[PDB]
Amino acid sequence: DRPQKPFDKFFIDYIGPLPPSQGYLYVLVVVDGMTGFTWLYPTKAPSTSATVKSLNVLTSIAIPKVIHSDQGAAFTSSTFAEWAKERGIHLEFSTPYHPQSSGKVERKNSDIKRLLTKLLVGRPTKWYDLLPVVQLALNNTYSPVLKYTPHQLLFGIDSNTPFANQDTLDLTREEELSLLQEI
Amino acid sequence: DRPQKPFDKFFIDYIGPLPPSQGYLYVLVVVDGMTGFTWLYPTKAPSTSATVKSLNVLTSIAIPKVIHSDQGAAFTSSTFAEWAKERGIHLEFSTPYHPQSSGKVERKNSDIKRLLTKLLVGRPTKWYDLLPVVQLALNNTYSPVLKYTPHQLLFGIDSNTPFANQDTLDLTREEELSLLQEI
Amino acid sequence: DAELDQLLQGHYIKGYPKQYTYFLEDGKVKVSRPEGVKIIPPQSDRQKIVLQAHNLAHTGREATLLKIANLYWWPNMRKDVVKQLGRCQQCLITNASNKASGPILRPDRPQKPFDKFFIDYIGPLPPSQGYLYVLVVVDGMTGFTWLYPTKAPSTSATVKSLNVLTSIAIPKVIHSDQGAAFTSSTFAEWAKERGIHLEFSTPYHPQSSGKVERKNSDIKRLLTKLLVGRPTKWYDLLPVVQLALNNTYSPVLKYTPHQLLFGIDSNTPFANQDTLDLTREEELSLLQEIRTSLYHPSTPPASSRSWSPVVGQLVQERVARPASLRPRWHKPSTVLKVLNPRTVVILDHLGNNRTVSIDNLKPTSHQ
Amino acid sequence: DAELDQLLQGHYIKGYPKQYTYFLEDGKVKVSRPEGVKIIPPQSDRQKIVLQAHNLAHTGREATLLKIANLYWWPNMRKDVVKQLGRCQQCLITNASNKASGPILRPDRPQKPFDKFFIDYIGPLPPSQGYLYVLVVVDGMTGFTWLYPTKAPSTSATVKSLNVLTSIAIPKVIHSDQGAAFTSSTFAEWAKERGIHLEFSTPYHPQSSGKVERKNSDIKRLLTKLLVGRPTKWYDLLPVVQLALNNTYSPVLKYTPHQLLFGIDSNTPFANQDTLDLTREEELSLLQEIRTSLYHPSTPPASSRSWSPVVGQLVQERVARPASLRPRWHKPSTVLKVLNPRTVVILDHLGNNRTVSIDNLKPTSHQ
DNA sequence: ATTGTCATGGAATTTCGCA
DNA sequence: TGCGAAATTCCATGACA
DNA sequence: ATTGTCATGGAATTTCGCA
DNA sequence: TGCGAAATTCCATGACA
Ligand SMILES: Nc1c(C(=O)NCc2ccc(F)cc2F)c(=O)n(O)c2ncc(CCCCCO)cc12
Ligand SMILES: Nc1c(C(=O)NCc2ccc(F)cc2F)c(=O)n(O)c2ncc(CCCCCO)cc12
Ligand SMILES: [Mg+2]
Ligand SMILES: [Mg+2]
Ligand SMILES: [Mg+2]
Ligand SMILES: [Mg+2]
Ligand SMILES: [Zn+2]
Ligand SMILES: [Zn+2]
Repeated sequence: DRPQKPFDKFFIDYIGPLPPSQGYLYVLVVVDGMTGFTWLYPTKAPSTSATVKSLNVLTSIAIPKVIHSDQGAAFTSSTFAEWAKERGIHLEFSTPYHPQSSGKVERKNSDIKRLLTKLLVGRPTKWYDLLPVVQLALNNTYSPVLKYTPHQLLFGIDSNTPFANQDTLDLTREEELSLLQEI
Repeated sequence: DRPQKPFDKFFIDYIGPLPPSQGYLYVLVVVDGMTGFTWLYPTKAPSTSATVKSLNVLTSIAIPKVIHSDQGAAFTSSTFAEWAKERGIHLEFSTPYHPQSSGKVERKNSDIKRLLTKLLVGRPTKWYDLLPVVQLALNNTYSPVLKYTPHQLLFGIDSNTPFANQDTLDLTREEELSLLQEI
Repeated sequence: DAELDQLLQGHYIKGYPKQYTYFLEDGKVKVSRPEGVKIIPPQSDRQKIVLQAHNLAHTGREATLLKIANLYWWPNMRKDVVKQLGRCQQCLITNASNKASGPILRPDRPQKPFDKFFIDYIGPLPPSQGYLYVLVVVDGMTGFTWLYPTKAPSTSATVKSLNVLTSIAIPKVIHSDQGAAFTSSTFAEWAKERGIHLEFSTPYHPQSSGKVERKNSDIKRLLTKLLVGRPTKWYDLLPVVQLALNNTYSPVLKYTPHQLLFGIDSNTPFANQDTLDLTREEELSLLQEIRTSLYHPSTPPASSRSWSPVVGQLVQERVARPASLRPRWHKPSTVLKVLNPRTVVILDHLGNNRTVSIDNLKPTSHQ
Repeated sequence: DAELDQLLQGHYIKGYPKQYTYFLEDGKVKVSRPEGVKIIPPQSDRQKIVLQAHNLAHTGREATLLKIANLYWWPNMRKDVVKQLGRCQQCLITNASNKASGPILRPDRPQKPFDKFFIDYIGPLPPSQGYLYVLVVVDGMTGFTWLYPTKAPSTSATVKSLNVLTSIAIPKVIHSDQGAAFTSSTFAEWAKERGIHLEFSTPYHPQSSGKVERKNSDIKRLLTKLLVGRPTKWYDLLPVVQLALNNTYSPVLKYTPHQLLFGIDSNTPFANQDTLDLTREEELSLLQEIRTSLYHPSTPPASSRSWSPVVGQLVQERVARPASLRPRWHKPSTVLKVLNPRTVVILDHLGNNRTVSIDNLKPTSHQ
């Protein structure tokens, strides 16, 4: 078979609802399957409309051959199918209640959930401004399997913001106290 | 002696008062002594002020070495003397009650008086608009003594408006009837 | 199908070289070329392919072909590419030219004073005594210049000024640009009553009025110097500037405009006295010798990639005041007559006949 | 008197040639020269004479001398003329230069993507969804371009757009012109917090931002073509234009900005498939080979009459937005340091240090 | 303390297909 | 080892307020 | 049916003053 | 029939909205 390349397959999924941050409630996660590179777009709802608006931004930079998702309503709609057909994007769905992507992507989506949770606590309504630095951290994180970061695999260079101080990603015991107070 | 040249001597004099034509009552006559070329400037009064305004126009084209005039008040004033001194113009006056210029200039001033009179009658308040065509006629008039017109002696070329139809300059008997009616 | 059917079995078709093996795969005719495997589309698809590739970013010849060559190959691809570029209306009216105009003409200097006047307006200027503009009148032969301050660049103010000027002499021709004051019927009426032929520049080309335009530069340059460290009260300076420039030497001619018009200096500072012992008739004889022998430049060398107009050629006129995000060029038009190497008549985009400068034309690309 | 007294009796004085007879007439020392009889003024009068002749129309060297030579003669007249021209403040600040700048530099292309960004604003444009301007961000190495519509060319709108962009990567340097949005302290604060060095062009010299300026031309050219025969609704087209230009081939490079940034085409029409059998690591190895070997132009030949700056030279900076009838040049200033053949530091007319482009300087005439 | 750029289409040059 | 045609490269031109 | 122009100051060339 | 300096001519540069 042909070797795996960037833009061969984007994996998309929604995270939310979250505490409101400048009127936004959800986060559309897009992960490149080969490089692990991640894009994050905040939306007001997990709808076909908000998905198309966010992906119209991303697809003005690069168009994937395949978009993979679960059977969420926003992705199985015929509006989203017409949108993907106009751009030559093949849609690909996992079986209901059996979400399968890939080991590299599974662990990346795991990192995003825990990294959001760790920075949510203490400032739960201010995550909209932090999404840029979250992406930089995720995309300049050393891969155990491959030798390189997502940034290196996508652009073929070192980055001007390396994250050598690999944060623990676990919740400190004081963050459990303030997290157990709210929700 | 050195041969006579243009701009060696301007002869100036006032003609008026005349019937009002767009608020103007007098005419400042300027004649070049060598060529017979004539400039006509309408003024509201025979004052030093109106003389200086008219001659400021003419002296932005060419400055004479000498200005010759009678002992009129406008020309003998110290304001006009200061004006001529600033431009390097020597002032020259005829004896009172004995106006002497030159044969060429005397006959030219005669032509201007009679040519104005002939076109005044019938349209006495519309001479302001006719001063351009009056100058063209005077400056393209054949000289008996010299072979050439004032235009030819000044510019060294033929003119685009020659006046071959030399008008009689005398008053027809019907113009005497309408002239004897008014003034 | 038909052309490509004989190719698969092994017959020779003109344009398709023989030394490459043409096979079939995925229901498509392909070929193994040094760059890689390429699809050979049927003849009926190629126009659509060239169009799809061009319309991505409306790219030119090489940039469009580099797209097509990633997937496809067929004989003489650039011919089909160039055919589409010549039919794409948007590219023709939006793209810039890459051919320069032919070298400028240097029209013969008018033979006599008052043969040709050049007139133009300077302004608007800072208000001075309620005046905003200046009417500049330049004699073509001598360079002698008359200045008149006006409150608007109007036909009424032009007629009032030229009536004062034509007290001295009537000119044969008055040359102007196509500004509103000179193109009105009132101004043509004023000129016909006096036997003056009105001559107009080709539109949007002030080179053609270059004699008075260049004098406008000197007028403003002197006014600027005289007003340094002062409020810009220029109304009282116009007579000074007029007299100063008319008595200023042209280093290449060795004469002042006053000397070329009169043949003798008036009572100005540093007046020349070389002809003091000659009579006026001897002076005017030397003046006719001086006028005919004045230096005159010639056409410069053409730049290495210039174009010159041919009758029947497709050309496009430049849009005059193009709006934002709108094309800079009109639709193609045809050259009816070549008046000179730099001036032509064209059959306008509306249907009219229009006389234009070559600087406001580009030759339509791809014939 | 003293110098001219010995001349009349017949002694030799240096500068006054011997073969001409110097006589006295009207109380003035004269001389019979081939042009005619000329007055020799005493040394103490000559500066005043040169000044009177120059001030008539503030004329240059030859035009001023031709006035003086009508009446006067003395040894080395043009030296006294040139001395006055160098002291006339009005001529120095009003006259144009007649020496061209030295040939342009072609700075080395940035080695890596995100080493240097070039940013600039296009606008104002016709209103589209309440938006009037476009923020254009161009990567120096690749030419990859990001477009952002804004309602004003403000610092606030710049920060909002660049926060979205720097989600992808942080650049080392951001180059901009000295527009208000990029020179504010708010923008410097935003850049220092992210480790971004701000680099600014010399003032009033958009050549220095030429990479993004040239991209502005392509953006507007494509928008123009897409809007032919339609209302200018450009807001919805920015994503299309961005994608189209980033995937457009540069005929001289043989690559698209997308290919130089990623080393592989995404799912766009006519995507290149040459590296299909290579691994990504083999692909990125070929990408580093392609980036280093890109074509790079060199400095063109200097024009035959150019000037290059020397430390300590008197130069004058161009006035930025000169008012009507006001000089085009500042007063003379001194070159402190030569940063490169096209960029210098000068001791400003106010007293400050100022970094300027050579195109906005002229060398002061007559030393 | 900073610096011109590059798409475009005829023309010029090189390469190809065949012998 | 050489020809005619095609393909490629060259590069002046102009426009980014 | 119309068309570039010319002041400017360093550089290049010619002429001058003397032998 | 020749030299150094002065005088003259040459001409690229830029600006007339
Ligand atoms: N634009 C005009 C210029 C001008 O741009 N001058 C600068 C200039 C640029 C280049 C060059 F070589 C010389 C040169 F002087 C101008 O001088 N005049 O007088 C105008 N008079 C009127 C109209 C409005 C259009 C009228 C109909 C035109 O067909 C414009 C202009
Ligand atoms: N005038 C500006 C131009 C411009 O003229 N572009 C045309 C152009 C001309 C020539 C060339 F080679 C390229 C090129 F693009 C521009 O592009 N930008 O972005 C500006 N941005 C801001 C300000 C206002 C002054 C800010 C402080 C400047 O120091 C002006 C400009
Ligand atoms: Mg005009
Ligand atoms: Mg003009
Ligand atoms: Mg700008
Ligand atoms: Mg710009
Ligand atoms: Zn097109
Ligand atoms: Zn001066």
